[PDB]
Amino acid sequence: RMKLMIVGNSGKTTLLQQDVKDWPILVLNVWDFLYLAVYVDAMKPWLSPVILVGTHLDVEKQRKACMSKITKIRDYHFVNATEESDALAKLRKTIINESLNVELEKIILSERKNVPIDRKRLLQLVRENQLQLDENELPHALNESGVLLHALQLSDLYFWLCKIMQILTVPKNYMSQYFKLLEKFQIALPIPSSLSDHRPVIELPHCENSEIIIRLYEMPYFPMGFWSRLINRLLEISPYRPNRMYWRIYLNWSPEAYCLVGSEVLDNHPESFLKITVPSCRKGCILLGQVVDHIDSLMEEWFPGLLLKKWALYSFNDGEEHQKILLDDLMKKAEEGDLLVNPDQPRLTIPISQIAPDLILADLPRNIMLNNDELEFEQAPEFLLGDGSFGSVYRAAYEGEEVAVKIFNSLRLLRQELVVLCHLHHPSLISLLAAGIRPRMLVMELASKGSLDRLLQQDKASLTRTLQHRIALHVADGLRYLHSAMIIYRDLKPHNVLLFTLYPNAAIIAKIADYGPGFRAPEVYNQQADVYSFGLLLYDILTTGGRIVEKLPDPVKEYGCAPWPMVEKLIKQCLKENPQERPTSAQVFDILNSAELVCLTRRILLPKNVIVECMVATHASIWLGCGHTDRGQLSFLDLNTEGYTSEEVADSRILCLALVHLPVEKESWIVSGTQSGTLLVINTEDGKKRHTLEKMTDSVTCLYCNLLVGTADGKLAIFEDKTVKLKGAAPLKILNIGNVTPLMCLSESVMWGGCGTKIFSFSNDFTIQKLIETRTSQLFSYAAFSDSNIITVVVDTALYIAKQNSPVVEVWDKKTEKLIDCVHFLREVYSGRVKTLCLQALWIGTGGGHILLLDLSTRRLIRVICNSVRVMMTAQKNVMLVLGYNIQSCLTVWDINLPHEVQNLEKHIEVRKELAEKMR
Amino acid sequence: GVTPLHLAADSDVNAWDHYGFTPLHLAAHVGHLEIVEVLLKAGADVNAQDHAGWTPLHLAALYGHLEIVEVLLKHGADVNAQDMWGETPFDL
Ligand SMILES: Cc1ccc(C(=O)Nc2ccc(CN3CCN(C)CC3)c(C(F)(F)F)c2)cc1C#Cc1cnc2[nH]ncc2c1
Repeated sequence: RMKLMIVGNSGKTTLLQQDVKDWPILVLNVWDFLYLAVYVDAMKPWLSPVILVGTHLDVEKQRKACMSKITKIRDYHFVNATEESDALAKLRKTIINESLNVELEKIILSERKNVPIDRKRLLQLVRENQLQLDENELPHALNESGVLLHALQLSDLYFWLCKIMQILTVPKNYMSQYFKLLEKFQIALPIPSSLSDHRPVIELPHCENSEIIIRLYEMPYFPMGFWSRLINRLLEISPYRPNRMYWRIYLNWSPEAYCLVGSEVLDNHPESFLKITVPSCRKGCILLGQVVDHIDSLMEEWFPGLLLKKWALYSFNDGEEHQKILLDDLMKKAEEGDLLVNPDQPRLTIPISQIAPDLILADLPRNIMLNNDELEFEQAPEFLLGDGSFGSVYRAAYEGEEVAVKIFNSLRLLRQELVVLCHLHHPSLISLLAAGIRPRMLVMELASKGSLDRLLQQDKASLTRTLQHRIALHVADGLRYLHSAMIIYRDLKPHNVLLFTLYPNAAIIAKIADYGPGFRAPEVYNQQADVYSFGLLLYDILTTGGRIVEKLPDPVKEYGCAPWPMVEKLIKQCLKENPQERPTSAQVFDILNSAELVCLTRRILLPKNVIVECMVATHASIWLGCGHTDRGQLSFLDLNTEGYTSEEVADSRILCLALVHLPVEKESWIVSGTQSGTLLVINTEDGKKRHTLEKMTDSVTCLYCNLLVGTADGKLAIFEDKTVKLKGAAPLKILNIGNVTPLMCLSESVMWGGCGTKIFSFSNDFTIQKLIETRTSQLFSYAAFSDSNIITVVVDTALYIAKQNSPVVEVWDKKTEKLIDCVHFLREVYSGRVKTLCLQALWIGTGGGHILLLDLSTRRLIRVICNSVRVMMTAQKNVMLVLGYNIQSCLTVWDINLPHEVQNLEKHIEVRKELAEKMR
Repeated sequence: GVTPLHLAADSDVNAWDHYGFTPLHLAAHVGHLEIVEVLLKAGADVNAQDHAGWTPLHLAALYGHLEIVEVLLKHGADVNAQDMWGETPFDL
């Protein structure tokens, strides 16, 4: 198959028999709108080869003259008939000779093009096997055949073809797709493109030669669609009332600001002219600069190439004819000085700012034009910044402060960069200081510590966890801002990250720079590629060395960096191969703007279908009591290598765990309290050296080491720490407090405890000192909660106490012997019932997987934070261990700095946002 | 966010509180068998659930009040209903 198109002025379908159709010549698809050129100026915009054919010249020598007018194209044929031409066979033979001189997708397209008016992939999977490439098979595959056409948002799930694109003659998803395509095809504009072809009569502005700037663009040929594209793009023009007149633009905002962008041709001229007429004042020159910038962007992006001449018209005195001078000469004059002097009688002169107010960077923003006196701008070689790795940048001083100077050798690049920069004011974007007019340069603020690339390469020791988070957060902020303004960064690299302050609490740490490969998305752009590049950058921030030293491997395993949960997940989802599955940069920043992202040191998932009821921490390692069966299993989880082991040691479920320490002989014995009431003492060095203490009457529910044993009958048995190693040891004394009322809480700080609904205290003499009844607090929470067992006790100045299956935590003063609602905190920011407490701040682990955080002064909620919590406690870098359930057991190791650091970020972001509020 | 019927159950028939506990739930929770029987005879929702998915049977069998379990079962209750964690009153 092949595509053939009829081009030129005009038989049109009359000569096609020798809008889309099919015709064999080998079968081709013909479109009337190789390429066949029917014969005198419309062929230049069309120029894949074109074949010249006469327009049925049957109306001799005149035909030869007309052919030689343009020819003197691949060949010429005299098909001089509307039908049954003598040379029609010759033309067919020539076309055949010229034409002669994703296969699975092509085969499947026949079934694909069966839509009477997304699901096509299903048709590609029901009746095909290779199409299972899916991601690797549909990167570009249909638009190349003109059937089932698909940054156009309505293209992924969208698939009338070209005849309706019908609007020129005079489903909701289909209508939206048609509107989007018409906007893309430049048939209709979001202000029509075929409005009129005659220039309307214009109003009368100031006509003084000294008052206007005239820029002429001499172009030999008008590219097709040039005027419509220019009309579309000559709309985002601002001097900071657009009385716009449209024709195949009179954009006038004020009597001193207007662009007369028109086209014309003189009688004695065979080429075309594009004229820009602006007022020569402070405001109009900005409009002239913007118009020139837009025209140059149009002729560089849309229509590369095109010999185009640029002239500026100047008059020494009013009332004289305008004299046209090439812009290269004016640029040379502006480089040499600031006056253009008449070669004949050099006494009359005009400043460049009055003639070409875009070569001297004139009318740049008021706070930005460089003052030549204040700045040093000493661009001496070898006085570089970054040893020249940042381009042609050296050091200087603007107003007593060090700055970076970039010399521009060629005015197009400087103006383009300035226009890009003048609308990028963000705390994470390097901000513009000096325009740099006369040396033709650009001066920026200076980062003392070099770029982040240098830091990651060599200075790795000073890069802590909070510094990494701050750098990544600031860069994500910058990328999100760039995409907010529909601006696409090319490739975000560590080299583009400048570090100003290494103080982790500073508002701004990292900035993005672009000083005029491996950090590339699979598809290459689009913002999805930018999110991919940011994922790579965060991979190289979390892994300090990473890929800059030398589908990606897991960062915490390939390089052995400290684990960072909730960042590796972000890297994984950003580096997704499907561009539709990568999160947006806003979402990436929101993921980074997480209180729990920094503090969450470790997250360990235990074997499936395991139940752990209690744990203790050695002082790293953890002992756990498995309760998924009726046998007493003791597990040993190493927090470093995640080496979860387990074994059966008891005949009944292990309910509590404690760790007796004996510095006298350097011993450490874990005591396990089981359901049957057996205290199993095992030396933590080896599991063989084990025995049992005196068996309790009932279940052992709590153990504390000062060794205190709490049973299910309230019989607190006191064991000396040195007699824990004694086999069958009997307690020196037993309080025997309560009844057949479990004693389940024991805390230090005279030390206190809780059994049933009573709180007890006792001193080193080991008898009841204070007894408090906790069922008197039934007017604050109903009896369904107060009358439950007491499961947790903590103490700083008042006893914070938590009861079984109760979302309410009570506070009891230690002196007068007399209220936190977890459901309230959860609802404001899901089971609620309190399962554990811990103290440092107050941490409340509820049954639904939440971990409420409170201060110890006003009980204020900080953060609510696997969907269960079984037990949380401290360990040691002081950290917090939390155990919960999914049943898939869950261990979560946070940094105990969690109450403070998450506050800092809450202020941090805020003050950083303040900077944006000041930058606008 | 509770009604005097809630407090009577502790010490509308299906109105729920912050915890999702309707009078019934609290009656089967504290252990007032007579109150549970009165509530079912008054038109209670023996298939209701709290914010944690528990049913009146769940709380009845969760504390060993098997008489309340029988009273619920005889009054159209479902013995195989599941909670948020999937457990049934038979499991508890
Ligand atoms: C001297 C100098 C001039 C210019 C720039 C600059 O980048 N400008 C700039 C221009 C454009 C853009 C945005 N476009 C949009 C899309 N484009 C496709 C991509 C980007 C950016 C934005 F940033 F927004 F991306 C920055 C930086 C320095 C500098 C410096 C410096 C400062 N401190 C230092 N210390 N050691 C060394 C060192 C060096």
